[PDB]
Amino acid sequence: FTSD
Amino acid sequence: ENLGDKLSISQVYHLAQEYRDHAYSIANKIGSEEGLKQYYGLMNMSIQMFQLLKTKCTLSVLEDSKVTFEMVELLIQETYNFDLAELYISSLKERLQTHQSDTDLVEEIMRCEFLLLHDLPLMRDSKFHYKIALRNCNELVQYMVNLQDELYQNWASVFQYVGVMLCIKLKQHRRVKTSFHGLLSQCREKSQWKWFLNLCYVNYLLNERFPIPEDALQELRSTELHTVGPELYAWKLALEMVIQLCKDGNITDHLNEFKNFFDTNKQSLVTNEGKGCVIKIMPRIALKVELPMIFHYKELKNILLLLQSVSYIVNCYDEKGNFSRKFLPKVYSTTQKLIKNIAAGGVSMNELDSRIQTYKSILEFCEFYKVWEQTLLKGAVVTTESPKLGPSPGYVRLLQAMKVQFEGGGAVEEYTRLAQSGGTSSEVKMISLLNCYTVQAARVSRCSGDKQGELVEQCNKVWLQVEKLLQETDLQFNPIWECTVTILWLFSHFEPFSWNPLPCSDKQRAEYVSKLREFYSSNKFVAADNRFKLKKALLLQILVNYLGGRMLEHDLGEIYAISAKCFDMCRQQGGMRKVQYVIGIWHLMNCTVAMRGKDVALTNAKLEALVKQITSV
Amino acid sequence: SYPGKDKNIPGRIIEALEDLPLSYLVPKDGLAALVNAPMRVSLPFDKTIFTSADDGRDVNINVLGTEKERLVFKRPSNFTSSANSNFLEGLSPLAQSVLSTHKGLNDSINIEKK
Repeated sequence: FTSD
Repeated sequence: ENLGDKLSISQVYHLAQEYRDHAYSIANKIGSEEGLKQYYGLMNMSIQMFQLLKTKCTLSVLEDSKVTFEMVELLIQETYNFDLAELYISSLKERLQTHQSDTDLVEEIMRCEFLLLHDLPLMRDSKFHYKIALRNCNELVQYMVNLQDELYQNWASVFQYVGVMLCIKLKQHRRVKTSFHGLLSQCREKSQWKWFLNLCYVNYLLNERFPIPEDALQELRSTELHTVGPELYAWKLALEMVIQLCKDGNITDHLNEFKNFFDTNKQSLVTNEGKGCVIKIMPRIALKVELPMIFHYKELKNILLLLQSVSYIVNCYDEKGNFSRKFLPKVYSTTQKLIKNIAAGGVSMNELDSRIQTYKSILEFCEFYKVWEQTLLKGAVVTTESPKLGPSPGYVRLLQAMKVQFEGGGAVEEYTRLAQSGGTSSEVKMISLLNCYTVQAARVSRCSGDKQGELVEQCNKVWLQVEKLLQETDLQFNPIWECTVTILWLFSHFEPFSWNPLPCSDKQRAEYVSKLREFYSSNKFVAADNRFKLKKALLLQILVNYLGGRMLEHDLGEIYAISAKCFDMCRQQGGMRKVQYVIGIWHLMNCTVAMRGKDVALTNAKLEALVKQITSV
Repeated sequence: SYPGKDKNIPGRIIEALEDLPLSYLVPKDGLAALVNAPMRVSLPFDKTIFTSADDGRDVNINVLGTEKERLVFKRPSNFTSSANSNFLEGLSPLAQSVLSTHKGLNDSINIEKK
């Protein structure tokens, strides 16, 4: 989870 | 040696284009009252240049057009001279209509109407003008459908949509619901046009919390990625997610379809980032759509996390709510990084101004849902600061009325005032009405008869406002909401839950008791899979099992296991002691009856320490 | 016969809730509007003009003072950059002159409303  | 004052026509025009496009590059760099006069200097020049070409030159119909348009675009996005921009667009239209039968001027003429009926009245934001635009937009559409050519049928569909979008602004919510269906019913099935108009309908209902009719709900589920393309599809996914979050449903399937989407279309939102979505309805009828939060990859994940974080607010105590106390602040920073690093362009400074203003509202949602997660977990309103309007109507005076009820102050004044004023959403109207019925019903029980004639009076009113705002919104399909309605009716129309239960028929008891059984059978400490299951809301789960254990359980080992549990749960969130007490009396009976000796002794000590705290100084 | 029986403590569940707001009802008001807004629906007009250099028309751009109009610009709600760290550089030379020339009209007016 949680990209950038 | 060069001239600067007797220039070719293409130089004049390319200078208007340069002064503008240079402003479009320093738009995200204004930091001062000065730099603002620099930005709007470059725009002042570009507008007065385009005016020169119109007055000091002889322009062809195509040059009057592409020039008048480029100028009006700037008047509309940069000034308040809306009356003026409407002059240029009506003149250009009236000229194009002289040549219109010996020259092809439909695209220009439709684009003029679009400015008069859509682009302008929206920037104006005036009820008077909206009311006129609609008069005109109808006159246009009612007139075009009488032309059998395939073009004029597609343009009427475009202005039928402009007609709707105005009614939404005029808040004529029946016309909106009627037209949206007459528009969608005419659109060629499984077309990118119908699917865009439908995405607009669903999202319109969610904004008003209206219930989403079935055909629209299937139309939304049946959107095909390859006919609508990654921008409009990431919108379809956003809407379904929001639909779950609204019925407090489960969002795991949805956060996974978003991952299957993102794994194969992330570059579409990053490489194509900026270029928007263009809905080619026809040869020479193509509409561009920009949805900045939904279409740009970074901007979407930030929204998408705040939703995942608002679902888990109610889980709060010790697991999934650890996800919310971890990820609401990252929304705040990733939202703050989108503001600091805002880039032009090449759009107006005010385009980037409003995209900042939406980011600032996302900041305010986070500073709210932290205060809510602090009021679940701690049983009090942290109130704190002041200079915020609440990201919604009166989420401040809801938070502030709750701080009054928490302090035993009743807050019957505040909750009626909040649910009376027309500005508040229908949901917050209901949260204010239930908390009212809860406080009014509490008094019917614990008040004398002197005050009760007036208070039996109030409990009836406030219950029907609830029967209302529930039946016309989409809350009626949220299980946590329907159940809280059950819990409160039973608690107020049955002993030993009210000292003075309110009158009711045998049929109405048969109704509600049969309801609770569906909720109880499906959420009791023996968990399934269906439309009656509830998110692990603590206060909600505890009351469902007190209520349900006490009315539907008959074995005594069963009834001891349950009250043992309910009683221990109450410690998980603050502000629960007076409920923990009424649960401990109940456990205390079940222990004495079952002769569980020691348990009758401990539960006495646990109840002694609660009475010590409930009556503290 | 239980503890605090005599005290003034709620004895029934409905009474335990008078000072308990149903705070497990988290409002979602406004979150859909956060998807749906801001939203622009626009109509491209992608057509070139003045590509034909064949043009013997020419203009004397000495604008300024010379129906009606008095443009008023929109006071934006935010600055678009933070002041914790001149904008004519990059203008072509013809452009930069015209601007030095008509420095008088860059006496605009910024205001706000709707």
